[PDB]
Amino acid sequence: TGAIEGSNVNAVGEMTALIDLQRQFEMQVKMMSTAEEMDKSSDSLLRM
Amino acid sequence: YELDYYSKFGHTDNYGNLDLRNKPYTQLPSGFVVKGNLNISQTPIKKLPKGLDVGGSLEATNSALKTIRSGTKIKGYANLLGSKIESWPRGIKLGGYLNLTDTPLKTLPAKLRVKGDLSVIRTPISALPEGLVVDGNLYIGGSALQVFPDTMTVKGNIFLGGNKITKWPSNLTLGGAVAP
Amino acid sequence: MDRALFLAMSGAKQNMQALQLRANNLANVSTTGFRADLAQARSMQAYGEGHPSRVFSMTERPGHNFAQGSVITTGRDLDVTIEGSGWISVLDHTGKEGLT
Amino acid sequence: MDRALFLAMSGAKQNMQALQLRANNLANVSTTGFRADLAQARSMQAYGEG
Amino acid sequence: AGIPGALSNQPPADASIPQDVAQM
Amino acid sequence: ALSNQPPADASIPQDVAQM
Amino acid sequence: NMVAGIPGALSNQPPADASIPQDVA
Amino acid sequence: ALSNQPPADASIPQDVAQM
Amino acid sequence: NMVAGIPGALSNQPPADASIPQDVAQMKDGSV
Amino acid sequence: GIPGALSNQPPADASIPQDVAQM
Amino acid sequence: GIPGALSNQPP
Amino acid sequence: ALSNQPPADASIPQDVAQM
Amino acid sequence: GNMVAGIPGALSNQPPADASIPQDVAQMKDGSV
Amino acid sequence: GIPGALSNQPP
Amino acid sequence: GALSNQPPADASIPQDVAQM
Amino acid sequence: SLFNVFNVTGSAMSAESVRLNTTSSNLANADSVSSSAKDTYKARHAVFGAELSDTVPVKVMGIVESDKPLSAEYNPDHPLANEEGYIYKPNVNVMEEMANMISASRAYQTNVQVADSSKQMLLRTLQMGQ
Amino acid sequence: SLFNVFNVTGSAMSAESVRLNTTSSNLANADSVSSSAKDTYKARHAVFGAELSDTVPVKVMGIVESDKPLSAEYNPDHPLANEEGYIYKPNVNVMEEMANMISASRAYQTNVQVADSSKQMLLRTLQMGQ
Amino acid sequence: SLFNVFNVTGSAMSAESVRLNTTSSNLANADSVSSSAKDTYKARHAVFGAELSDTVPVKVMGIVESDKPLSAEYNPDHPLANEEGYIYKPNVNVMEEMANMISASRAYQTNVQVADSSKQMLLRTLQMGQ
Amino acid sequence: SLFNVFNVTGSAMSAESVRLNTTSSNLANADSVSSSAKDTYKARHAVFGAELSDTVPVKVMGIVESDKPLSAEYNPDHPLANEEGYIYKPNVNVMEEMANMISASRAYQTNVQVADSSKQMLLRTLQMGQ
Amino acid sequence: SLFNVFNVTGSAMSAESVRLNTTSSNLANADSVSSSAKDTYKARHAVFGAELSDTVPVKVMGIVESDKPLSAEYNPDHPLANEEGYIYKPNVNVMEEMANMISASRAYQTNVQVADSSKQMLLRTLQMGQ
Amino acid sequence: MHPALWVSKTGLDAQQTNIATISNNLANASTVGYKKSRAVFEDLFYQNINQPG
Amino acid sequence: AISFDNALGIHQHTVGVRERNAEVISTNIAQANTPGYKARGLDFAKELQAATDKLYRLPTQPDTGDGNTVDLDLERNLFMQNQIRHQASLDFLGSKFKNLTKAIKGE
Repeated sequence: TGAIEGSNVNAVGEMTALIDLQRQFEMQVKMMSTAEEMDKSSDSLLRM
Repeated sequence: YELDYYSKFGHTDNYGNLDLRNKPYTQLPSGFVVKGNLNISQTPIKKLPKGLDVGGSLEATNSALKTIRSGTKIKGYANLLGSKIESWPRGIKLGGYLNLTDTPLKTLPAKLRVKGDLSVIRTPISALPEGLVVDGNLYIGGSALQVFPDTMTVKGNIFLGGNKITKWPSNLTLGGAVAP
Repeated sequence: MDRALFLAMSGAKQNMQALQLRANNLANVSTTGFRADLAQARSMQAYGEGHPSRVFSMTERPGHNFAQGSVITTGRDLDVTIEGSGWISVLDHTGKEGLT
Repeated sequence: MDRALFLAMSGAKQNMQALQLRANNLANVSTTGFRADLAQARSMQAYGEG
Repeated sequence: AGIPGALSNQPPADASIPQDVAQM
Repeated sequence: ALSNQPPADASIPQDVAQM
Repeated sequence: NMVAGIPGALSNQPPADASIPQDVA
Repeated sequence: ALSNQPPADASIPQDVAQM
Repeated sequence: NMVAGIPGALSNQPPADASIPQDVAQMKDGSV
Repeated sequence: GIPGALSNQPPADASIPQDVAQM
Repeated sequence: GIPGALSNQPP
Repeated sequence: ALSNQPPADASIPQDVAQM
Repeated sequence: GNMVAGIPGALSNQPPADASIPQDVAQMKDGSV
Repeated sequence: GIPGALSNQPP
Repeated sequence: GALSNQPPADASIPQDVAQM
Repeated sequence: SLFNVFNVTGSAMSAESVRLNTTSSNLANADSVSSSAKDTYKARHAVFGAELSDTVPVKVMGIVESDKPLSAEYNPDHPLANEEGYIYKPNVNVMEEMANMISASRAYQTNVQVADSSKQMLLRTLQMGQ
Repeated sequence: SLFNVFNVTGSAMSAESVRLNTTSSNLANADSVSSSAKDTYKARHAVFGAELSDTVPVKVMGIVESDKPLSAEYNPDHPLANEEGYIYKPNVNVMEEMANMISASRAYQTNVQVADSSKQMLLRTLQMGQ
Repeated sequence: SLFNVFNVTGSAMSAESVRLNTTSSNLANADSVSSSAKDTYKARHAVFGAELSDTVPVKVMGIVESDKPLSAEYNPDHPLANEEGYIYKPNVNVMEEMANMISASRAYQTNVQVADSSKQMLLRTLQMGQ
Repeated sequence: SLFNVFNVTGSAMSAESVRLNTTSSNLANADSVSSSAKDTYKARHAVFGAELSDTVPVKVMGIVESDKPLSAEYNPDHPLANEEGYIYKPNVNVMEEMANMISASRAYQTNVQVADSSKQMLLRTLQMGQ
Repeated sequence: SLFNVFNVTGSAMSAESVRLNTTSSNLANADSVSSSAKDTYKARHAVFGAELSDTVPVKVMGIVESDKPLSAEYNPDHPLANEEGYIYKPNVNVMEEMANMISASRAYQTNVQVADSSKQMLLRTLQMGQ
Repeated sequence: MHPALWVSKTGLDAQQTNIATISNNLANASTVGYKKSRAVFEDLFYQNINQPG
Repeated sequence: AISFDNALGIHQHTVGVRERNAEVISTNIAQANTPGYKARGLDFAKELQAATDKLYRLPTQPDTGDGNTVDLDLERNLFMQNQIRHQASLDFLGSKFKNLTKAIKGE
C-alpha cells in the first residue's frame, strides 16, 4: 500500500526487435523485386 | 448540464466568438451576450435563451435547435441548416441572411423582412407569408410551396428549383430573374 | 507469377504486424499495471504435392511479460501495488469479471 | 510545383521577421525609457474559387 | 451529402448564402 | 471542370472589411 | 461447376489470416 | 507429368494437430 | 492582351508584403 | 534417393494415438 | 518596357 | 536571333568609370 | 590561323580582377595569334 | 606554341 | 590518331630527376 | 471458332484490367475516413471465375469487399469521431496492394504475348500450300 | 479500363495535395493570435471521401475545422486580452501535422507507381497489332 | 504541330535558367555593400510574360529589382557610413531565394520531360502508314 | 535436335524456381522460434542432380535442411524456454541467402537466353532451302 | 558529312579528358611542398583552341600553370624554409577544382550523346530509298 | 496511414498531456492551498485482426 | 460511296485534336510560374463538332497572389493520357490505309 505498479515494458528489448523487423522486412521486399525481375525476363520466350 | 461563466471562457476565441461544436450543453443563461459569432452546431440545445444577443452570426448547422424566442438580436446572419426548427418567431432583428434549408419549418412570420438571402429548400412549408420582402436571392427548390401570396418583394433572383408555381403574386417587382 | 512474390509479401505483411505489436508496448510505457505483449513468428509449411520448399511465416502473441512492474511511491492511501505475482478482480462495464 | 512550398516559405520568412523584433527587444534591455515591442502573427486566408 | 461542417472559401459577406459548399 | 470565362484571382487581404 | 475466388495477395496467404469472406472462399 | 486425378489443394495448417 | 509579372517567391506572397514593385503588379491584370 | 530429404506431408507425431500407431 | 527595368549596359 | 556581327564580350569591371 | 584560346572552366569564368589566367594566355581570347 | 606552355620532357 | 612507325617510349616517373 | 485464343486472352485482359482498377481505388481510398462506421470504405477485390462445363474463359463475377476488420484509430478531435474518440479507417493493406499491382501488370502483359503470338499462327495458316 | 486508373490515381494525387496544403497552413498558423476575418484560426482537416458514383475515385468533400478547444494563455497586458486577461491561440497540434505530412507524402508517391504501372500495360496493349 | 511544343518547352527552360542565374547573383551578393556602379545592389527578379491571345511561349521581358528597403546596419566606424553611422545592405531574403532555387530547378526538369515526350509523338507520326 | 535444349533449359529454369522459393522461405522464417507441428525451422536447400551416363537435364531430387546448429538465444522469461532459459532459432544465414537470391535469378535469366537463342536456330532450319 | 561530327565530338572527348587529368594532378599536389624537378608545383591548366575561319575541332594546345602567387606558410623549423622562415606551397584552390571536375565530366558526357545521335542519323541515311 | 504510425502518435499525444500536467504543478509550487495533479495512462482498445469477427 | 471520308472514319481528325491538346498542356506547364496566366483547357467535343473551344480551367485550390491557375499534378497526368491516346489514334488511322492498300492490291 502507498505505491503504484508501472509497466514492465523493456524499452531496449522493443528497440532491438524493431531493428531486426526492419531488416527482415527489407530483405523480403528485395525478394519481391527479384521475383518480378525474373518474370519480366522470362517473357521473351513467347516473343517470336 | 448547462454552460457556466467559466465554461463559456474556454470556448471563446481572441475576438469573442463562442464555439460549442459537439459540446454537451443543453441550455444557455438568459440575457446571453456574445461579442462575435455564435456556433451551436451539433449541440443538444433545443431552446435559445430569452434576451439572447449575438454580436456576430449564429451557426446551428445540423444541430438539435428547435425553439428561438422573440427579442433575440443577431448582428450577422442566421444559419439553421439541418436543425429541428419548426417555426420562426416574430420580431427577430436579423442583420443578415436566413438559411432554413432541410428544416421541419412550417410557418413564417407575416411580412417578414430578410436583409439577405432566404432559403426554404426541401422544407415542408406550405405557403409563404403575405407581404414577404427579400433583399437577396430566394431559393424554394425542393420545397412544398406551390402558391405565392398576393404581394411579395424579392430584390434578387427567384429560384424555383423544381417546384411548380401556379398562382403568382399580383403585385411583384423583381430586380433579377426567375429560374426553374 | 512465381508464388515467391506472395511468399515474400506474406512475410513482409506479417513483419509490419509484429512492428505494430511492439509499437503498442512503447506507446504504453507509462501505463499503470501494463503487461508487455510478446511477439514471435511461426513457420507453417504448405503441405501438398511437389517439393517441400514453400513455408509461410505468420506472427502471433505467445504470451505476455508477467514480471513485476516499476513501483511508484506516491504516499497515497488509495494506491496499492501487488507484491510479486497476483491480480485484482474487477468487473468492467459489461459486468464481466476480469483480472487487473 | 505545389504551392505549399511557398505557403511554408511565407511562414518561415515571417518567423525570421518576428525573430528580428525579439532581437531588438533584448538589445534594448539596458536602454533608458524603452517600451518593449510585442510581436504577433495574423492569419490571412486566400479567398477565391476552390 | 457528406461532412456537416465544411468551410467556405468565399470572403464573409453575411448577406449571401455561400454556394461553394454543398449547402444541402 | 471548364468554363467560358477566366476564373477570378485570389484575395489575400490583411483586413477583410476592406476588399 | 465453377472455380471462383479472389485472385492476388488476398488468397495467396494462409487461411489463418482470414481476409477472404467465408462465402467467397 | 500428366495425371487423371486433379492435384490436391495445399493445406498450410496453422497447427498440424488440428486436422 | 499580355499578362506578366515576377514569378516564384515574391509573387507567391500576400499583397501586404510589398516585395513586388507597384507597376509590375499592375501588369498582372491585362495590358495592350 | 537422397538421404535426409524432407517430406511434403504433415509430420506423423505423438499426441492422437492415431499417428503414433499407424505406420 | 516593363516599367523601370534594369539595363544591361554600363550606366 | 541570328545576327551577322559577332557578339561583343561581356565586361565585369571593378569600377564602371575605368571601363 | 585565326584562333581563339584560353583556359576553360573555372579559371576564366571568374571576373578579370582575380588575375588567375596568365596575361599572355588571357589575350588570346579576342582572336589574336 | 603557347608562350607559357609546359614541356613534357625532364627540365 | 598520329600513327608513327616506331613504338613510343615508356613514361619515366623519377623521385628525383637528377637520378635519371 | 476461328479465334478461340483471342476470346480467352482478351477475357484475361478485361479481367486483369478490373483488378488493377480495384487496386487503384483501394490505394486512393486508404485514408478516406468518410462518415459513420458502416459507410466507411472497405478494400474491394474482384472475383475471377472459370466455368469448365477446348478453352475456358475467365469471367469476373463481381466485386467483393474484404472481410478484414476496419483499422481503428483514437482521435477525439476529428468531428466525425464517435463516443470513445475513434475513427474507423478502411482495411486497406499497402503491402498486399503493391503485390496485386505487380501480379496484375505482369499477368496482363503475359496474355498480350499469347494473343499476339496467336495471330502469327493464324497468319501462317493462311500461307499453307503457298 | 486502364485509363480509368489515371482518373482514379490522378484524383488521389490532387487529394493528397489538398491535405498537404491544409497541413502547411496549420504549421504556419500554430502561433497566430490574430487573424483577418475576426476568427482565431482553428486547425483545419481535409476529410477524404469515396465517391462511389470497380473504379472508386477519392474526392475532397470540404475542409473541416478541429473540435479541440483553443489554447488559452494568460497575457493580461496584450491588446487582445479579455477582461480575465487570457488570449487564445489556435489548437494546432504539431505532432499530428508532422504525421499528416509523412502520410500525405507516402500516399502521394504510391499513387505515382499505380499510374506508372497502368501506363506500361497500355503501351504493351498498343504493341499488339503492330 | 508538336514542333511548336519544342518552342514552348524550349522557351520555358530559357526562362527558368534566367531565374536561376538571378538567384545565383542574389546569393552571391547578399552581403555586398559596395558595387561597380555606385548604387547598392538590390535583389533582382526576372519578369516572365505570356502573349496569350494554341501555343503561348513564356518570355523574359526584363529584370526588375525588389522595392523593399535596403537593410541598414549601424557601423559607425565603417568608411562608407552616413552621417548617423548606418551602412546599407541588399534586401536579399535567404528563405525566398532557396525556394526560387528549388522552384527553378523543378520547373526546368519538368519541361525536359514534356520535350522528350513530345519528341516520341513526332517520331511515332513518322511511322504512320509505313 | 534443338528441342532437347528446350527440355534442358526448362528443367534448369524449374530448378532455379525451386531454389528461389527455398530462399524465400528461409528469409521469411529466419526469425521463427515456433513451427507448424513440433519442429523448429531449419534452413532448407534444394538438391540439384545430373544423371550423366547429347544433353543431361538437371533435376531437383528433394529438399535437405542445413546441418548448421540452431542459434541458441537466452530468453529465460519466454514461454518456450528450456531448463536453462535458452530458446532456439533457425540457422538461416542472411549473407548466403542473399547470394542464393542473386545467383538463382541470374542463372534463371541466362537459361531463358539460351532457349530464346535455340528457338531462333530451329526457325532458321525451317527456312533452309527456300 | 556527319562523319565530321565524329571528328568534333571525339576531339572534345580527348580535350575534356586532359582537363580531368589536369584536375587530378592539381588535387593530388595541393599539399606537396617538394618536387623532383626542383620547382614547386603550380596549378596546371589546359588551353582549349578553336581554329574558326562547318566543323571546328577543339584541340588542346598545351598545359599552362596558374598565375596566382604561391601560398606561403610560416614553418621556421622546416628543412626547406628560407631566411624569413616561410615555405611555399602550390596555389591550388579547392573550389575551382570541384567546378572543373563537375564541368569536365558533364562536358565529356554531353559529347557522347551527340556522337551517339550523329551515329543514328548516318544509319538512317543508309536506309534511304529502300 | 499505416496503423503503427498512429499507435505511436497516441503515445506522443499522451506524453504531451503529461508534460503539460507536470508543467502546471511546478508552476503552482508556491500557491497556497494547491493540490497536485497526476496524469493516469491506460491502454486503448485491443482488436482481433486475423479474425473476421 | 467508297470515299476517303468514309474509309478513314473520324480517325483522320482525332490525330489533329490530340496534337492541339498536347500543345495546350505544354503551354500550361510552361506558364505555370508566370503570374496572371489562366490555365487553358480544350473541349474534345468542340473539335469533334468542328470535324463533323479553348476554355478556362477552374482551380480546385486558391491562388497564392500570382493568379496562376495551373496545377502541375493535373497537367502531367493529362499530358500522359493524351500522348497514350495519340499513339492509339495513329495506330487506328495507320491501319485504315494498310487495309485499304491490301484490298486494292490483293496482296
